[PDB]
Amino acid sequence: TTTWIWDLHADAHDFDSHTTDLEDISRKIFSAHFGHLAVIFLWLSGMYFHGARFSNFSSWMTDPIHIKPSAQVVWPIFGQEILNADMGDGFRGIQITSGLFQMWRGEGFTHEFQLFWTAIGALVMAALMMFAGWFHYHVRAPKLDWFRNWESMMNHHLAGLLGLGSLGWAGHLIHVALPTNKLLDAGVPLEDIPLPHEFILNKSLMVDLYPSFAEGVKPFFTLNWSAYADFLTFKGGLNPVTGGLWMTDIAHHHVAIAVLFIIAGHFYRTNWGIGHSFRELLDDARTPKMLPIFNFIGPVGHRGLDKIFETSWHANLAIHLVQFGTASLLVAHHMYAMPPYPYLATDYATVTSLFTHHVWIAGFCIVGGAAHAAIFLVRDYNPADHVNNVLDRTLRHRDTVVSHLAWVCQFLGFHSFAMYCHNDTMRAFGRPQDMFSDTGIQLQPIFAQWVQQIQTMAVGGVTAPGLGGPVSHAFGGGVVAIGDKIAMMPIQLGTADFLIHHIHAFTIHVTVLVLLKGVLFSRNSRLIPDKGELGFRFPCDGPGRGGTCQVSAWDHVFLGLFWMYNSLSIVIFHFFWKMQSDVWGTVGADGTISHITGGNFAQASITNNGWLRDFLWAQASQVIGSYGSALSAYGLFFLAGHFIFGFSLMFLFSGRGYWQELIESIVWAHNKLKITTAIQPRALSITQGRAVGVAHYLLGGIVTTWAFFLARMAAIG
Amino acid sequence: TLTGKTPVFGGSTGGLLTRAAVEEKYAITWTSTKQQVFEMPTGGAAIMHEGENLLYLARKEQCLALGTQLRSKFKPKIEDYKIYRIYPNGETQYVHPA
Amino acid sequence: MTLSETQVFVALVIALVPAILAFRLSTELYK
Amino acid sequence: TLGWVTFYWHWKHLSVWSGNVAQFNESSTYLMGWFRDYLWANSAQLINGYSPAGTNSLAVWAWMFLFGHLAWAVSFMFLITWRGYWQELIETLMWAHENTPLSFGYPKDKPVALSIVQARLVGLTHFTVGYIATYGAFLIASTSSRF
Amino acid sequence: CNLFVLAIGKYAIQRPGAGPGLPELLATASLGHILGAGMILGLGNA
Amino acid sequence: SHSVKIYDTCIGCTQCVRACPLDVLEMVPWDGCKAGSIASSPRTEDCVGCKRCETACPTDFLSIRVYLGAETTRSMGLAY
Amino acid sequence: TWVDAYDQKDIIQPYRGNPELGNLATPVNSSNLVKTYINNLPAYRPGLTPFLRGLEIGMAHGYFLVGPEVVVGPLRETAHGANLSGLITAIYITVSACLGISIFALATFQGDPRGAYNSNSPDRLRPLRSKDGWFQLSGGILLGSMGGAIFAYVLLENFGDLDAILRGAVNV
Amino acid sequence: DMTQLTGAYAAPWLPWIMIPLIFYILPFPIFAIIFLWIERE
Amino acid sequence: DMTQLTGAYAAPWLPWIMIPLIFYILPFPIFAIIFLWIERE
Ligand code: F6C
Ligand code: CLA
Ligand code: CLA
Ligand SMILES: CC1=C(/C=C/C(C)=C/C=C/C(C)=C/C=C/C=C(C)/C=C/C=C(C)/C=C/C2=C(C)CCCC2(C)C)C(C)(C)CCC1
Ligand SMILES: CCCCCCCCCCCCO[C@@H]1O[C@H](CO)[C@@H](O[C@H]2O[C@H](CO)[C@@H](O)[C@H](O)[C@H]2O)[C@H](O)[C@H]1O
Ligand SMILES: CC1=C(C/C=C(\C)CCC[C@H](C)CCC[C@H](C)CCCC(C)C)C(=O)c2ccccc2C1=O
Ligand code: SF4
Ligand SMILES: [Ca+2]
Repeated sequence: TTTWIWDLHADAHDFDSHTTDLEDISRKIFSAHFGHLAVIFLWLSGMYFHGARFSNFSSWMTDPIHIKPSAQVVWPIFGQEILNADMGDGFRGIQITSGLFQMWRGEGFTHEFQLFWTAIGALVMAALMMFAGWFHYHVRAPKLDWFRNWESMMNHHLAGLLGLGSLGWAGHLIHVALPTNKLLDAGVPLEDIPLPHEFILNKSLMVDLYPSFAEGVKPFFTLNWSAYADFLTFKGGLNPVTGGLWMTDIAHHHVAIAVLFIIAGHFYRTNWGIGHSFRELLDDARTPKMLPIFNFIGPVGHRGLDKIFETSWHANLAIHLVQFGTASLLVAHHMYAMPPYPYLATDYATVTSLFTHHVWIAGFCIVGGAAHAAIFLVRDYNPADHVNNVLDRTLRHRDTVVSHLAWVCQFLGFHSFAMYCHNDTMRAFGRPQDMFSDTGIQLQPIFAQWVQQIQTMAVGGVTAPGLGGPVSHAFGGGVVAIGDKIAMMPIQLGTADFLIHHIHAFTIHVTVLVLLKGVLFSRNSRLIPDKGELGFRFPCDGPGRGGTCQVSAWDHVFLGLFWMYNSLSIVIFHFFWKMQSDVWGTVGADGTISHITGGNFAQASITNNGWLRDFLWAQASQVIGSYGSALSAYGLFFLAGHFIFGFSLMFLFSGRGYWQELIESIVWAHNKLKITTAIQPRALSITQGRAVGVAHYLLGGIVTTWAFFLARMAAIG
Repeated sequence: TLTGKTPVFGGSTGGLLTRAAVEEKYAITWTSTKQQVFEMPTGGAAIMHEGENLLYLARKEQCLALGTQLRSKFKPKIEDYKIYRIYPNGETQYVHPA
Repeated sequence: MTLSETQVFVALVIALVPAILAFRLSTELYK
Repeated sequence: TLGWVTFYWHWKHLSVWSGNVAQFNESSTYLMGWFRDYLWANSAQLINGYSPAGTNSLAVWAWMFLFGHLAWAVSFMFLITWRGYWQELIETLMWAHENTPLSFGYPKDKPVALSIVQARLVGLTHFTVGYIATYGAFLIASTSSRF
Repeated sequence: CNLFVLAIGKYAIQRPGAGPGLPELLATASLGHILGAGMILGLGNA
Repeated sequence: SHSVKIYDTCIGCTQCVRACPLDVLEMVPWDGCKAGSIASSPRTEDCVGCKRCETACPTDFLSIRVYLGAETTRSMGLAY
Repeated sequence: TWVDAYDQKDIIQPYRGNPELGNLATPVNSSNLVKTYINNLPAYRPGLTPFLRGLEIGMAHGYFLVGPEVVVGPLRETAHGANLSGLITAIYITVSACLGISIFALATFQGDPRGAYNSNSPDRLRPLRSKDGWFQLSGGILLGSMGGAIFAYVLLENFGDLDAILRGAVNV
Repeated sequence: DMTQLTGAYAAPWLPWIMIPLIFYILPFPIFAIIFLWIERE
Repeated sequence: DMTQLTGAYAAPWLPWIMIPLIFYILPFPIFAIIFLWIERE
């Protein structure tokens, strides 16, 4: 039947679904990770090759204020060469929003052969990854005690991967990227920029940019580190030429975290007696050894948990996908407010796209962390290992956890969203004094305003005397302007910011509620006492007990994907409106700031009608008025994303029993004309129809926001 | 009329409720040859005793899912489990095996 | 100048901590 | 289907009544023309029925417009999420009520999730109410404010 | 130097696994260079 | 309660009795098939309606049919 | 590996010593501080008549329910209007809640009740087990919450003279 | 005329009392009557 | 200033409520709690 075709592509990469031997499972995982590294190196080879061959990068490096970055040219077939837009400088292409040019300028790239030899090195190292995956599987695969050496793996990845990676990048910053960006910010044209090996061969050429280099590596070994305080600086603020962070703060950052990570890579005991072991740290976290505030975790505590990490790859994937969500969320929030690349903060199409991308990467990773947490509890969890420890006691009060979470989701939905419905009703009545607003009933976010005042008072310098400028200009300080364009200014928080932050707290808590109830009730419940015996992924247990549709832990990941999408859409909508309204814009010749949407977030974002009219209706005029221009691919992708959203609701709202009885009549008509095939035509399964419906829903909604974000910012940003 | 040690268990939030005292209750009794860990149908791990056990549960499906685990997850198998239905007046009816 | 209104409210909130710790010392000393 | 019918009747007649019957003729042959010139262009005074600039006589139709968008979205909860998600959530709420002090109420009828057929009907009812209150507010407010 | 002498004077007291000796000397010398660098820079500005 | 009907196409493979998580079904001697036994449903007031027995039936069409009837506390599967 | 589990002392115990019950004995539901406080609240205080339970519950509740509409309600621009709208809000909530208490008792106590008010129910948290206890609690909550609301109304309507009392301005 | 609800029709006190009666005075007694009808045994 | 109790310090409404609470609102509940503690059997 046709179900075998869909089941084969779904049974592809789960390895314990075959014969479960952990050493052979761990070897297929270790060599597939080499293959995914070869895919990343092949994709990195493309971005450096298209940056070296199909770009305006040498033209953009002359004057990065008035030149738009392009790195994709389009062939002249079917009339599709209209998308090759003028970027300035006579170059016709597609305006890229990834920010590769701002990344390459800060790293020290100056020509299009340096990007070429980086593309060759990524093409070489991709072939080295698909040899190491062949060698460490088909020739000399390791065995299970090598995979179980946590203390050696933690020591080698803290000190060796992160410590030597950022120390080695601090070598590239100090000897290549600090002189190249110091000459560029002091206005030196690119014929006169020395090639980056001449800052090492001609050592005297770095002496006049940094006089501490004449005194050599000798103050480092004698701990006279204050001699170096002109290329490793604790400045803060932004560069007034580029808008990026100070490159001497970036170098001293990657020096200080290098020492902190190499120190961290000596914490664990491997072969020499010195260090902590993972088992002794976990077997001691229990009563009576903990604090008396934590007496509730009981006498076993964390004692049975090391057998999880001995046996379960899914449980480690659950933690690591969560922390890649934590890292990518930090990358989103910290790179808009402390922009680390030159001429990044005033490229508004790039700041929009970089925040939105790394928010969405983080939200899929968090759902995957909850998905593979439920796979561990169904497949890998053995209850004999966990008697009265913190895993067993969590499963024994799951009714208190879910019902307390269900209450706080209802509290947050009333006391965030229903206050917008209060505000919609009060404004329609003509009672603006009765609204939750800065001019009505104020809800000042006083704890976030207090932190902003602390973050400003810290630099001067009550608690951090070492800075000159602020950590970020979003906290306080002043307006940074690059090319009469705002790079970063203080972001004022009012009643509109109190309300949208409690919307975020509401939509995250519900997304936790869908995912945590799926994990905590994955093995059994009061409804299905043998739910773990039915598997991780199954449609239901029949129409009985009232109806048991979507009880499986897979279907909670299915519902959690919609709620993650609903949560992160409001997050990027909060970002896109507030940056256009209160941050981005133009410093006039008068001295006054005229923002993009003119400061309308404080009064219009407090109702649903203002989000519909002033955000959704007003700002989508660029994407719907793009037909017959160079932004017309965004206008086509805008309607294409609307199509797949409506198309997804056929799979989500219907069931396969209709479609199987519809197929028998078309099977009948194919049999009357004698053209039957052997593989028998089946409707999709109940889980396949849910997986297709959620994939097309998320694809339809994200492509629509992507076309709306990028058509507006490529026109007016 | 029902003999057995209660399994070693710290209690949970998935156990007996108001329905167990006012409508009907269920008890599963089995003998074990060793002290070993089983999974409760209400969530969590309990320790059965060597010899005769007795566990009160809320639904008949929870007792039969426990008896399925006793027959399938332990070597040697535990097949001798008996399931009773207890009414609020103390009237106990032997329902499995019938 | 003397204290501000936020300084007085900080002292009132902090003083709940020895209020709770004196309650648990009193009930531990005995009934 | 009746959406496609009444969209065509309204956009053809809004072009005839305004004298701009030509503008229907180039724009109705591609789907962006329905999106830009019928849906987006005629929403302008409807969603300005109340604003920070004030309120006017289209405010009940602007409020019903969002009301219809809200009922259509509540519909998707009943149509995408199915029963046994909600039935297991209600057991935790039945746990929480029985073990909370000072909550003297107790349900005479045992709380269960809505049945499989019922929430297809409840989801279709919110879909239909959300369909008609949205377009009915848009049909009144776009026609009566242009004429 | 005086922090390195402090490390060999108060960390033959703290360590359960001593001798796998050769490498807890290298640990005690490493911590002396860590606490030495923090105190020299700490006393460098007082 | 629900209604569980066993039809005379039953080959007596005992698979519906093994599949039932509520112990509704048992085998009685029949002399109407080769196995000499047929399924019966004596304890149908304990049937929750999960239709696991119909999923296990190899006869085409099924020899066991569950008809969802009046909802009781047992048939709704309520622990509260 | 699991044999010494459940041998050391734990502050989390099975509820009423029964591990088959669907609850746990925690510091929040079973410590001596929270048991002295909760069991001496007027819903649970031992020996009280059902009416006096209602009167203390009402007087506490009607007093604070005047509050929100006085300060943030639609009449808040004038003092006399805000106090009246806060009183009417507390009156309307009280009548609605006491109507709910009465129709709960009329629906529940029909023969042997189902659930927590059955004769076999060991529900310590729901001890008002007869319908005449519920109707006396309904009348107690009505009279107490009406009295507590009109007490808060009289204090807020006379706030100018009450502020002058508490600052000694009446001694001039 | 423009500051509050008035009525220039016959008996303008009728919506002054009927809308409170229909919408927030009588519904809770009607809901209570219907509740006792569907719970009685 | 000279006719009534005022306060030229931060939060002058605090003695306006604390002295009634400490001295003649809370003592009779505290005396009743202590009385039930020393009479209970
Ligand atoms: C009657 C009796 C009773 C009682 C006592 O008595 C109660 C209580 C409880 C407690 C314990 C808790 C907490 C509270 C809160 O916060 O929440 C809110 C709520 C409210 C506010 C509600 C309340 C109500 C009151 C009490 C009464 C009132 C009445 C009126 C006033 C009268 C009127 C009458 C006329 C005729 C209309 C709860 C809850 C919950 N609920 Mg539950 N209730 C009940 C009822 C009901 C019903 C009907 C339903 C369906 C709708 C439900 C539902 C629900 C859900 C979802 C949830 C949640 O989440 C929560 C929880 O769990 O956490 C944890 N629930 N709660
Ligand atoms: C200091 C030595 C060292 C370094 C640099 C690494 C680095 C890595 N290991 Mg680890 N590993 C080590 C020691 C080390 N390991 C030891 C001693 C053990 C046994 C306890 C392991 C057991 C282990 C397992 C089981 C797995 C890894 C994996 C990984 C990768 C992490 C996932 C990833 O994609 O990273 C992000 C990638 C980067 C940050 C880019 C830099 C990485 C380069 C491209 C690697 C190749 C260059 C070269 C070999 C490293 C520099 C050394 C050279 C100068 C001599 C990363 C390449 C995972 C993997 O993906 O395997 C393929 C994995 O599954 N390691
Ligand atoms: C490092 C990250 C990582 C790793 C190693 C795994 C690995 C695994 N996952 Mg997990 N998972 C992850 C992240 C990861 N996942 C994330 C981020 C999510 C949230 C979405 C999940 C949610 C999840 C679920 C719900 C399930 C798994 C399952 C699995 C297992 C089998 C996968 C398979 O066969 O699919 C093969 C791959 C496919 C079938 C490709 C389909 C992917 C989408 C639908 C298409 C891509 C859309 C594309 C981007 C849009 C472009 C459209 C355009 C081309 C037209 C395998 C162990 C399954 C399992 O069997 O566990 C027991 C399972 O049921 N995962
Ligand atoms: C903080 C805290 C808490 C809480 C508390 C609270 C929450 C409070 C409340 C309070 C309140 C809530 C109060 C109330 C009061 C009331 C009153 C006291 C009333 C009175 C009344 C009266 C006096 C009246 C009278 C009358 C009548 C009856 C009739 C006629 C008329 C008149 C008016 C004369 C606790 C303990 C938990 C813990 C610790 C801490
Ligand atoms: C999850 C978070 C929970 C949110 C809970 C929200 C509940 C409702 C919030 C109202 C409480 C605070 O509301 C606070 O009330 C006062 C009194 O009206 C308002 O006061 C303001 O408007 C009123 C208008 O008459 C004026 O009298 C006053 O001069 C002015 O400052 C404040 O702007 C507001 O900050
Ligand atoms: C539409 C729909 C179907 C029908 C969808 C089907 C049958 C999918 C058919 C897709 C295949 C891939 C069509 C193409 C067939 C051949 C692969 C064609 C070959 C073409 C190549 C040569 C390009 C379901 O089966 C279903 C099941 C459960 C819930 C909802 C739904 C649902 O909504
Ligand atoms: S409707 Fe579909 S998913 Fe729901 S119980 Fe029936 S077969 Fe299962
Ligand atoms: Ca007002």
